[PDB]
Amino acid sequence: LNALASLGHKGIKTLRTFGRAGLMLFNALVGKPEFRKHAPLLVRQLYNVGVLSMLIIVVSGVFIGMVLGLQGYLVLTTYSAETSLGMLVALSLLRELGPVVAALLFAGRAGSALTAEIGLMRATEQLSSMEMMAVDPLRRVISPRFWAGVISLPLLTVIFVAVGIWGGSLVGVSWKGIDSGFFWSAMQNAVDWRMDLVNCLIKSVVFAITVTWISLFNGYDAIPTSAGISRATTRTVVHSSLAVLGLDFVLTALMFG
Amino acid sequence: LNALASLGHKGIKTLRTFGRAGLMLFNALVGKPEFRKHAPLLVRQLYNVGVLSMLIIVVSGVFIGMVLGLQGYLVLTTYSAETSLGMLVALSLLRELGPVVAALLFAGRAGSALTAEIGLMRATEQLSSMEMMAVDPLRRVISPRFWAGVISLPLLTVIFVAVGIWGGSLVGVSWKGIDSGFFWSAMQNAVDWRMDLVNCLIKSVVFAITVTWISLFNGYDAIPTSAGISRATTRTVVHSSLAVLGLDFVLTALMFG
Amino acid sequence: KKNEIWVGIFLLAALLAALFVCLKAANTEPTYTLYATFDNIGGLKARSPVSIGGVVVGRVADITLDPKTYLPRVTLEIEQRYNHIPDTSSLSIRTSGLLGEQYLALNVGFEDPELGTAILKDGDTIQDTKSAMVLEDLIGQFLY
Amino acid sequence: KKNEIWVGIFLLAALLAALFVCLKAANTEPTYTLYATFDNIGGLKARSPVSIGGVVVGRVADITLDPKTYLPRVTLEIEQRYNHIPDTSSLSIRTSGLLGEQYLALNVGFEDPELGTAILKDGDTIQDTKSAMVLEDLIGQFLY
Amino acid sequence: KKNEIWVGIFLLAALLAALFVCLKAANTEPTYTLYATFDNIGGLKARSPVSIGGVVVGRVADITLDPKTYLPRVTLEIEQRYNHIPDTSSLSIRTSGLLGEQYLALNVGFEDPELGTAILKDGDTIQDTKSAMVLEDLIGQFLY
Amino acid sequence: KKNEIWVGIFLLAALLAALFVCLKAANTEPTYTLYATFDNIGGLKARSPVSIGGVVVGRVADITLDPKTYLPRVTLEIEQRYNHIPDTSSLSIRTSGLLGEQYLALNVGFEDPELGTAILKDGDTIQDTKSAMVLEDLIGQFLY
Repeated sequence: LNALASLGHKGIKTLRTFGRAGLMLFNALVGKPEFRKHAPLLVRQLYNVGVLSMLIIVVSGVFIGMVLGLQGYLVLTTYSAETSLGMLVALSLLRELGPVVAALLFAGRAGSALTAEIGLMRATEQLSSMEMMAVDPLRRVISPRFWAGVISLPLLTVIFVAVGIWGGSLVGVSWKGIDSGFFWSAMQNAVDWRMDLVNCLIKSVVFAITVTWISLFNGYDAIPTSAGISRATTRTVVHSSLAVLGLDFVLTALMFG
Repeated sequence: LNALASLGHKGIKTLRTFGRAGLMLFNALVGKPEFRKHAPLLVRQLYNVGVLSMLIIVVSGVFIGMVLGLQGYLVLTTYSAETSLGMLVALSLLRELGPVVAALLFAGRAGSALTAEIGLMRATEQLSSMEMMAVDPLRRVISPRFWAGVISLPLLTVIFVAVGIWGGSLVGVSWKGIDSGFFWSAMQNAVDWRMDLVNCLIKSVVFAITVTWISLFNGYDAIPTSAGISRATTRTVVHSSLAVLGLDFVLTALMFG
Repeated sequence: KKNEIWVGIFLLAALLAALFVCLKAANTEPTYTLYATFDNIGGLKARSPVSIGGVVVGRVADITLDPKTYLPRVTLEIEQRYNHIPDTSSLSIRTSGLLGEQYLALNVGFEDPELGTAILKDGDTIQDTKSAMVLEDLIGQFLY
Repeated sequence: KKNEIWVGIFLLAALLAALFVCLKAANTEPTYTLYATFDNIGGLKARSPVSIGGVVVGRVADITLDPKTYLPRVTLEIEQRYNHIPDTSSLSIRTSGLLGEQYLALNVGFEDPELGTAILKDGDTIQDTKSAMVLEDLIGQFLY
Repeated sequence: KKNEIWVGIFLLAALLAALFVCLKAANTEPTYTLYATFDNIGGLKARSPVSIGGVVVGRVADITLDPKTYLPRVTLEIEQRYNHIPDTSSLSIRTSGLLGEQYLALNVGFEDPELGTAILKDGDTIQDTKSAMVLEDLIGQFLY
Repeated sequence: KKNEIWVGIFLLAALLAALFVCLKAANTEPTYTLYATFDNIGGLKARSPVSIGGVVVGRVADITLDPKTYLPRVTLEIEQRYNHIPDTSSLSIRTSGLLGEQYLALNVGFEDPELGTAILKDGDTIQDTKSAMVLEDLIGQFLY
């Protein structure tokens, strides 16, 4: 009974949750178009999701590029190998630390702010009065928030990389006196356009669809009580950033193995 | 006029915000004690803040320990220096990547969940009906949430480190076949108890007081409207994790320079 | 409802198929195994490759020691295509580079096969080996 | 309006940062293929640089082994701009420094011939090779 | 409940069927102690290996120094899978690595023994031990 | 009791993990100071080890150069447990491997006297030293 049925009870309830989240997105994207009422609304959500998150990625992009330059130099300088520091900074970022750490910092700021907003909008009766005015809430609220999230992440990755590469080029070339020509020339013929640059672009788009979907669904199907929204915000950061670290292992076994 | 007075207007308003946040904490902590009504409430908030955040730190602790083992091995193995891999994994974590990356993942999950909760509690009239029942909201809501946040971070750091060190000991010793004795013996006499272990404990406590204070204040003095809580949640993750990366540079110039 | 079950099955079946065709397209050996008895295999491992010339013809499988006379024994794995190797060939333990991996080099020993050479098959022996070098015996030979 | 300027900067700051990666961090002609049989390639993998003088003129396509002779044949791939290479030329596998990877180094033949020289083209075979070296038998000659 | 039975049956089975199947494709030991007395242990420390040829058979637990003679005294821990080693065996500190870390190679005293030479047991002493070498004296021998 | 149990696992797994860091990467006795005058210390820092045979007995404290007769003077700090050192002993500055650190080396005396020599104690000047070797005159020896 209890070990047998209650695991059947509590696993079927997950099969409704996957079905409630799929039916939400099909009714949000696949719709009757409007290109001069959603396009002013896309500029607002491209500002809210992206632009306010641009300060946290610039400042935390320089830092993680620096500590791979500091701790990368001190362990390499005994063998007189500091002219291969750029092959460590600009390959940790372009392969793994770029698409992943810029995803966990996106699911934190933008992932919680979308779930705590549509959750509180549902509790302060602004989704019941909007749908009782012949205005679709899945086309007004969810639809310009999905497209502004699948756009803001692959652009925030290349700002995280290009200051991380420059951040390692500040303690390499300038602070610790590695040569200005041997540093960059050893980085250039180790980075290929197909294996290291496009395969970072493919990683960011898959993480953008994943993070934005879980962030809007947990803020739509949330209990509107006090702790209902506080444990839908926790449910966003954990579930959508385990699917980053779960999909990254699958993708890094396919694109680099 | 406009360039002169409006920067005086909008800078004085920050001097009230620093004063509103200081007066909040003095009235929350400094109070008339109660050790059998706050102690059952501390166990709830130690569960909500800490235990639900323990899965995101374990899984993301193994990953960042692995990529410093993968990209640390491939750049070191040409000089036959792979027996000094542990001095790179267990010194990136114990010095910088431990107290900082486990702080940005704390300000994401626990930092937003505290601000989106006390914000929505204020908007659904549960802080006005609590203070009109001779029950102090700064001693019931803020006070067991501050002490359960200054405790859950220095314990979540040493779980982030001890799986990051083990994560680099999985691709070092087991997967890439570095020797089981030369790996650990080169890590042991490079880690000192005063410079690398206590100075990681001091870093985590300072980040715990900083993150928890900003997370409760932005969820107390928030506008209770729809976008008032969504831009107090954004204001939490940006401001409290710039004070991580701002205090880290000051502390790493004092404890390691 | 009934819409929320036929979609949740279809969304889980689509995702699990997409991962289990991605892992199968990201992750078989027509070989035969030989053995050899060395003296010093210093630096070899359980996966170091065996090679003719410089091209890889297989991979060492086991490194199990012989516990009667304490000489280390290896269990090679030569792929099926390079069958006709004489019984009298060679072996060696060389270093790929100057400091690299110790790869177990080969040498197809053909001198002038008039009368007939034995050809190795599943589970034979190599009787001619050449153990690795050690830095102390070289300095012991140079500085004395 | 104030959130339209800040989107117009955000699309520019990602355009200026995708231009720094593609230029400061990363700086396909028709090619004709040639064949050669060494005796011992050192560490030549696939897509390893061929060089005349020190500038790279091509890579190595295939590395596969000879059946019933077991001597390695390489498959070079040189661009169709250096068409006038004389077939008195010689290859020699050289390392790149002291701990470098490996490369192949072509030397053209200068003779000023009067008997009708040669021309290398598609499907030709560059003989007159030189195999790589091995550090085990460098010190073996150094000792005795 | 019969409808809520198989949803928990096949889920908890295939989460535990994958648990055993990921267990087998992933995957301490009784040892015994020995002693020695060297003169110059260079970079030898605790946990440095003890290898009979090329296969690791032990570690070094403690490396403490004797009083009133001031010669070091290592404490090996050879695995109990190997016990046939005669008392006439030798020990020598070789040199792996490049920063100065050192291991112990164990040349056995296999001389086809003439009386049943004493096999080692818990807490005995190997007396034929060649101490490690330092390159600050090899250069001194080389160039006065 | 789902809350009160899962908090107890949190204060346990943060102690199982803090034991891991402290027992893996961490595996104060009274001393007595000794002095020695050199000619050229190579790379002797502060808190650089002293070794009798290869076991560390103490560290270097100060590195001060003597005015008016410029020759570097070290300030050793040897633990007050190895008190039985005779005053005929030597020092030498060595290094661990090739690419290592300049540590030190203390060599005790075996000369079995009868006249009665001395013993080392707090504040004593160890003469009969030997300064570090410089690279640029080693190549000056080998070439001239």
